[PDB]
Amino acid sequence: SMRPALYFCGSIRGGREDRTLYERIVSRLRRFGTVLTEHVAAAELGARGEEAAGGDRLIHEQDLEWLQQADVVVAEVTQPSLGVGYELGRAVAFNKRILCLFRPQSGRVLSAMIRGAADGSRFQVWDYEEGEVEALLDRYFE
Amino acid sequence: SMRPALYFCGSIRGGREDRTLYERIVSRLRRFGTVLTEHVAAAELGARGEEAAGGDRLIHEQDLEWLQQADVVVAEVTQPSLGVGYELGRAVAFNKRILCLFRPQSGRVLSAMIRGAADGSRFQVWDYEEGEVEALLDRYFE
Ligand SMILES: Nc1ncnc2c(CN3C[C@H](COP(=O)(O)O)[C@@H](O)C3)c[nH]c12
Ligand SMILES: Nc1ncnc2c(CN3C[C@H](COP(=O)(O)O)[C@@H](O)C3)c[nH]c12
Repeated sequence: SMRPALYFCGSIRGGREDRTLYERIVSRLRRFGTVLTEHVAAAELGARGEEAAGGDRLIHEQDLEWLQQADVVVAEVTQPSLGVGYELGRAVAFNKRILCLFRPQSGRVLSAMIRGAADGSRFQVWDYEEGEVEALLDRYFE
Repeated sequence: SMRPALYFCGSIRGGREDRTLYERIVSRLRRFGTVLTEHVAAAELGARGEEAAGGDRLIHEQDLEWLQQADVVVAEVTQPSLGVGYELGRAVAFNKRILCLFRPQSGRVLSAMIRGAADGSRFQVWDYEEGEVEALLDRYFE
């Protein structure tokens, strides 16, 4: 590809509390590649609306196509989410380069299944504070 | 094996709101096989305590051994959880028999990545109300 393919994960039906931060992360990711999930992140129809359209199977299948295309999977894992975890599980089995970003100031303890999936190279989990997200992404993609 | 191996998924670090229901589900699952995750579900040390022991990598690796042994993976997916989603993602890639149980009375809309993973046979997602969980499990394992 002429540009790296990037897949961004962040809670949607798990809760939209961090939606604005995800947009900030995706904006910085665009400096480093094409973000395949960019335009379906907002879920403008609402969860009930998407369910009512009967589109969840297409959401699963299309997102799994993008996940396999991805050169890097980037996940913000502060807000617990079934879909984010599922994307990470599929991505590990696809042997993907994976970066998870977690905010300790949330007061949560991150899932042991995500923290313990890390090997410090191909699956990396970084703690961070919100103000330094651009600097960390620059470091990861340099 | 002389008994089926069962792997039960339910939120822990995502939140313990449904812990009592999980115990009820696991008690009924014991009628149908060995529940490999039974005795580590309570997390008595606490999330901070387990993290402080440095045990998250062992939690990941040991649970992945049980997940591959499992004849059936049963997940209660009402409470959003990274670990539950991750277990389901790994289980799909292992081509596991999977049953997810979701309570619409939660007022949540279930993750499209879980609802849309279903194919109605090997990956099944059932809506239910809490009082009928034993009857549904009897039906699934009959
Ligand atoms: N408009 C939309 N509606 C539902 N799902 C998606 C997705 C797929 N994944 C879900 C995951 C959060 O998972 P969850 O929804 O369980 O919190 C995110 O990383 C992206 C993209 N756009 C979507
Ligand atoms: N004592 C313990 N501490 C941490 N993890 C585990 C597990 C492994 N999975 C995690 C998943 C919830 O995931 P999450 O913690 O992200 O909500 C559950 O289905 C079981 C068993 N015992 C544990």
